[PDB]
Amino acid sequence: MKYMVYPQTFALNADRWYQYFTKTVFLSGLPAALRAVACDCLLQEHFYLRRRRRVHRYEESEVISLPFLDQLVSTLVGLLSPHNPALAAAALDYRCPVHFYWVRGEEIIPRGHRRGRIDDLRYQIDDKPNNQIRISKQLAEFVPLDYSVPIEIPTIKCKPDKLPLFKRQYENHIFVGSKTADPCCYGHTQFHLLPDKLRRERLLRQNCADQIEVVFRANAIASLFAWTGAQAMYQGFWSEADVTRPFVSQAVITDGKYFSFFCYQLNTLALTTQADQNNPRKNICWGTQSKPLYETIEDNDVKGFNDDVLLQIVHFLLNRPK
Amino acid sequence: ADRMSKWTSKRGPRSFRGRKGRGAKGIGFLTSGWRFVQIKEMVPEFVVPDLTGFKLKPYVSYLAPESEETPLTAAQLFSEAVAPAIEKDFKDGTFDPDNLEKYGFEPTQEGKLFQLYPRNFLR
Amino acid sequence: GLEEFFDDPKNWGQEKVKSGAAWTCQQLRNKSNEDLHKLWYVLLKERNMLLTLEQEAKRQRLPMPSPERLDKVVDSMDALDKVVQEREDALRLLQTGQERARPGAWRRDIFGRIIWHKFKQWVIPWHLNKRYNRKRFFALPYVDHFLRLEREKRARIKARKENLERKKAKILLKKF
Amino acid sequence: ARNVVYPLYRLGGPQLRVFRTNFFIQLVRPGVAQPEDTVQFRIPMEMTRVDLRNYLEGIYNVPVAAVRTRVQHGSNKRRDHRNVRIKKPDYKVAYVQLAHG
Amino acid sequence: ARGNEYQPSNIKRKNKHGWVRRLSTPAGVQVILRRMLKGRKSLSH
Amino acid sequence: YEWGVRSTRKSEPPPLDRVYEIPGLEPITFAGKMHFVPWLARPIFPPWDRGYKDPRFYRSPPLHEHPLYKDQACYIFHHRCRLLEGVKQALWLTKTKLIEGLPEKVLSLVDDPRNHIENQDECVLNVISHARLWQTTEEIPKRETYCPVIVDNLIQLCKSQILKHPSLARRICVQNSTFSATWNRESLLLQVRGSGGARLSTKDPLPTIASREEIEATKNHVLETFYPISPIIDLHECNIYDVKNDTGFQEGYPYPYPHTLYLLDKANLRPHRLQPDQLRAKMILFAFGSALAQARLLYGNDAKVLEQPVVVQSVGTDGRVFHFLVFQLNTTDLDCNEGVKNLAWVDSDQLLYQHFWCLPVIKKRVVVEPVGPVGFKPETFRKFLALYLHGA
RNA sequence: GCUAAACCUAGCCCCAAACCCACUCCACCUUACUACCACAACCUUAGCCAAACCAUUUACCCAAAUAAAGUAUAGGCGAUA
RNA sequence: GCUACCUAAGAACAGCUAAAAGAGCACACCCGUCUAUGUAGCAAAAUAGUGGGAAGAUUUAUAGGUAGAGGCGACAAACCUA
RNA sequence: CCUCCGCAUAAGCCUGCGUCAGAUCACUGAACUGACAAUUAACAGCCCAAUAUCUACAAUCAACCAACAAGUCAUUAUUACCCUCACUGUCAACCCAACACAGGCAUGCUCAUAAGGAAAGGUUAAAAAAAGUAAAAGGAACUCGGCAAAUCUUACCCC
Ligand SMILES: [Mg+2]
Ligand SMILES: [Mg+2]
Ligand SMILES: [Mg+2]
Ligand SMILES: [Mg+2]
Ligand SMILES: [Mg+2]
Ligand SMILES: [Mg+2]
Ligand SMILES: [Mg+2]
Ligand SMILES: [Mg+2]
Ligand SMILES: [Mg+2]
Ligand SMILES: [Mg+2]
Ligand SMILES: [Mg+2]
Ligand SMILES: [Mg+2]
Ligand SMILES: [Mg+2]
Ligand SMILES: [Mg+2]
Ligand SMILES: [Mg+2]
Ligand SMILES: [Mg+2]
Ligand SMILES: [Mg+2]
Ligand SMILES: [Mg+2]
Repeated sequence: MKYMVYPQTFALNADRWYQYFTKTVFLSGLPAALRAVACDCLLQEHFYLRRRRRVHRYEESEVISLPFLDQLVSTLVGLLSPHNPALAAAALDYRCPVHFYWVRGEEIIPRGHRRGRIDDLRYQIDDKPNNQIRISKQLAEFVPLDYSVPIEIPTIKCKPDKLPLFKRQYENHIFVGSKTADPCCYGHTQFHLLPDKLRRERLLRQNCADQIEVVFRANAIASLFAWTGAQAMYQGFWSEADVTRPFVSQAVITDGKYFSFFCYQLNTLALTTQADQNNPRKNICWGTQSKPLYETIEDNDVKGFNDDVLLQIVHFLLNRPK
Repeated sequence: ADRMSKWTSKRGPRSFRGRKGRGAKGIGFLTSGWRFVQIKEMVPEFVVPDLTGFKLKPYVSYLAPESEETPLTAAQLFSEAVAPAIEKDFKDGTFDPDNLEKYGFEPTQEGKLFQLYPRNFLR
Repeated sequence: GLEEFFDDPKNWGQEKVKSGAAWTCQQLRNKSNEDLHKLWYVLLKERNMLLTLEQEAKRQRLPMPSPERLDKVVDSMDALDKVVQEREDALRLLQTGQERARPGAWRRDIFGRIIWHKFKQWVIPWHLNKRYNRKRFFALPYVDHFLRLEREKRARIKARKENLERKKAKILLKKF
Repeated sequence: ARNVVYPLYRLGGPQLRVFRTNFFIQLVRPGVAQPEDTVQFRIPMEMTRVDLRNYLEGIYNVPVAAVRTRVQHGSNKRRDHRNVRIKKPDYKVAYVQLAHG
Repeated sequence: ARGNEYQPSNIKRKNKHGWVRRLSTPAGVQVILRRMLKGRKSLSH
Repeated sequence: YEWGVRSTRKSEPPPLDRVYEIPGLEPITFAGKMHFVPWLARPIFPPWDRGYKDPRFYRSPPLHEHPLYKDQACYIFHHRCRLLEGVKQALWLTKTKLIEGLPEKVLSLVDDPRNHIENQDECVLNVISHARLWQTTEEIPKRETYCPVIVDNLIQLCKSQILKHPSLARRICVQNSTFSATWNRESLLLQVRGSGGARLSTKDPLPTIASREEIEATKNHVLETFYPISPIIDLHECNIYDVKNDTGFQEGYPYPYPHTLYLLDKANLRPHRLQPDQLRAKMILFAFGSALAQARLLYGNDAKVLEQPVVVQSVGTDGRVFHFLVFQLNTTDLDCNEGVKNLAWVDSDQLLYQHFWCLPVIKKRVVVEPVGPVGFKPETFRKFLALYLHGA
């Protein structure tokens, strides 16, 4: 029996809890004709391409927003291929699953025939990001290992169950987006699109207006830990034999209008109680607030295109292994 | 092999456990791919007043004198609502056996938002 | 706020709380229509406080401070509901002359007994309703004998009751 | 409101309302350690989480973020002198996560 | 070995000896009627 | 012999109560007490209409009552159509002559060693292995999983040549786009409704392959005919339709030109997958449809021989076998068989790899064949790249 | 000296008299006790048993107690009716 | 709801030899040859060992059907709630 | 020291070794009585506007080959169509066999365990009884019969 960790979550204040499970310190901040191609993809989905069957408001995220994000990634990567030779050779996946399975902490079974025995907590995270870019050579770290930070890991008083989280038993999976035999094992960038259930106007409908940023943050931490976690395992590292270099990846999370950016460094897989006992080393996640790409779209133009948001997409793509 | 216990949604196989419920009044419908559509209008809205500057409290002073219990009937309601208007209009020639609707009577309940029979409101 | 699920902290665990008398039906009839509606929420909040207080005593394995309060509150609201009900009922008589708010009919079930069948609301008319037409609102002949036996049974029980009444009076005469 | 016939709705109908609501609530101390925002309630069976949200924010002005329910089964094990089962009644449990922290 | 002839299921129990099964035929109706006259508390499964 | 046995049909309603016949009186029915009883007569109810509209419970008009209903029958060719005669039928309808093999212009593109990508063979084999083995968690991926992913990766691979060729910056590939194109052949009304993703969109139209001399030479050739098969077989025969020529885009769309149509057969079952001949037919009609739609947009609704032809090309695949088509629409006057004919170059049954082993074959504890693709040939990728690099 | 023993009253039976209950709110013929969507009922009782077997046959409520009278009559003219 | 038979929609069968099969050896599974124990027993038919089949006329979960003047039956007068 | 068992789902059951207080093969206690707690949906159940119209080509790594018993899975046209996450299952040592019964019991993962368990209340070393291990010389002489233990053979006959 393992907990099923959902990257995209409706749990209140789920960022705090996810930090506990992954032993992650969250840090605020980071460690041309592209505008033309960017806005053209927006206009393609929203306006230019005409729809036989009328678009329902529940279906809009899957039929408008999702193919847009498909399009933007594929164009930008091709266009920036002359700038960055890594992205030329890089493999990109559409809706490929990513799995990670780790153990953190212990419990004593409260009831039953096994009551009062020691058991460990298992956590399984299964995620299907909209887009991801894989590379043959690892990206360079942001900060070294043993990079001490004066910020404490959040601790949860009660059971992990009290945040709505549920135990189920199935196949334990480690997976980077492809099997082991594929040479492109290392991770560049992930693009996520939030479900229509976790939309901001719905979250304004419930009193939880302060949780919009939690959703973005929670998605990043979990999915990135999972992705880097998995990559480290493909290099033979695990709980007992911890990592000898940092493993880094970066993520772009959107709702189709608002964009967030995150960088993750995995420093440790020593999460098991025995391994964790004496280890000051921590995983680090950087991130920033969601910013609107565009104010609105009326007919044939986008109002108030914010360029800096588009460039932050460029700056992430421009990162190359040294 | 039990007959005497109350039958509940806890009790059947998988399909059975889905179908039955407790007493709760449903608030929408289901569509393709088991998507639940909520209707805002099907959801009861609590019509709750303003309580500021309100003198009445939930208990009563014992100092209050006792009075004889007399329930409400249609006869006395007519006497203290409609009857004074009728008799006042009987003094002059304004009263009429036709178009007595002026006194508050209605021929039909069909148009009304709050229909008395059959009742169409909650409490 | 959430705080008003509990009473004034000053009277927490006081063994005794001095409380007023329950509202009378007469008192509530004098009260306005709108004012009854307002009073009714005042009584609502009060009930919930006392109900949570009941449960907390039960948990701590302690006696409640003044348990009779709950009874008073309940009675008041019973009274209020009755008063309001009366007004609606009166108005129905004056407007439609219908004694019952919900429509229904005397019907004959399959067990051959007479029932007051209450109607439900439907979108479609009755002849088109498959589920409704499944119901049998009549008794076939085989039922009549059972009706006989049932009647006979009722009579027996009654006869037995009568006898015992008489017998009891007799012994009560010999002793006095 | 409970134990009353709810009037049917057809498209473009009037908004359904209650004026006096049969539902009565207890706020109860949880038996298990909880998050600080979470509060527990015993609730009528026929009540929904939608209803409880509206109930709390309507009457008590309590801003709520999240509500989850479950149906607790009372034991039918106990027996009397006549060897007949005594049923402890089933009740509904609502957990409410408050908003604004 | 015998004795475990009863291999229980809710679906089968209800479809064989339920209220709806009872009322379905006139014979079954009379079965209900009998139990009502005797004063059974379980009229059917 | 009529179909549908008597028992299965809805039972004939029981004969009417004899009381109804007698002209003097009206029967006593159980209408009054709102339920059936056996002893009173069966009432006859007036037909019922729900006064208000409810979306979930909606009944459509009879077919004559629809506004778009026409006596003249249009025949629609869509994605799920499967031609009986295959390419033979396709050609007839689109009024075309076929030529075996690709044009010489496109084959000259892969002539120079420069135009070849670095580590071509390594990359292509990696694509096959990623798509067909390494893709998902489970051991043997299914066709609907591997078929689009292999094409996606082959497009990516060609798209890496942006370094060498600046012209590739002037294209996009669009998903879930639709075209409609209508014409006549011997006064049969035909309409192609194109659905499916992977349309290659460019700012510039392709230049014409064939010369005007070639186009004039087509006149002497006669369209091949098949008997007693009608050329309209296996098309959705429709009475309710509207005539519209649509490119699938609003006016002033950047990248409005159809460079290439990519077509997939992501069907797991053999009967669900189209036959090779049938698929080539589908791409001919689709390529034609896309070319004719564009022609109608900027040259109007007149039937004429165009001064400058339109070129569209297409690739159809199952994930393993590839078909490549180049199409040239040079005429719009299609009503008569005789005259100028459209042009089609086709290469078929060009398969990228013969077989694939997900799991190693062991016979008597020794590996007969190791894991991987079997019988790979790169010349088919060259052709794929050749069609991509056309117009760049 | 243990185990025990002892009890009078719950109630019930047969009569007479008299023609009986069908019931706040909610739910209940679908898997009853589940708010909310296009078929239909009337149709000879048989048998045990008696006849010392068994085969035709063998009392069963029909609308005033008594008497007519176990009479007329019926019946393997016998049991019996 | 056992069992006999059927109907609908499923599920299971490792390893080794085989010209490749209602094949052979042999798990799980299904059955029950022979022996001993047990005989108010662990058990109103079991246990230990030894055996028969184990890709098929195979085994098995779920739902439905056939009813006693009868059903069902690779006929044993077999089975239809010990 | 043992493990052909375990963990999970389903099916079945219905609070049936959580806490606290009294109380009684074994504790003067607990799998007894009473009082108090608990199982939170993302898993699973619970679905779908209409009328026509479409649907020849198995599965087996589907490729080559090879069949026979011939096979689980597709639409299009037009009309109608804009609101959102409600309700229910979620515990345990547990079910069918009158029992805390050497019996019965579907699927997935682990094929020997990281999980789960304990054959001996204390002693003595009688007979008879059950299950083993070894046995000089002999090797069926036993017996209805090589039944059983062994050992791990050959040629036939009847059906
Ligand atoms: Mg069975
Ligand atoms: Mg005799
Ligand atoms: Mg005799
Ligand atoms: Mg058989
Ligand atoms: Mg065999
Ligand atoms: Mg064998
Ligand atoms: Mg025989
Ligand atoms: Mg015989
Ligand atoms: Mg729930
Ligand atoms: Mg779900
Ligand atoms: Mg252990
Ligand atoms: Mg022991
Ligand atoms: Mg002993
Ligand atoms: Mg001895
Ligand atoms: Mg010897
Ligand atoms: Mg001898
Ligand atoms: Mg001898
Ligand atoms: Mg032997």
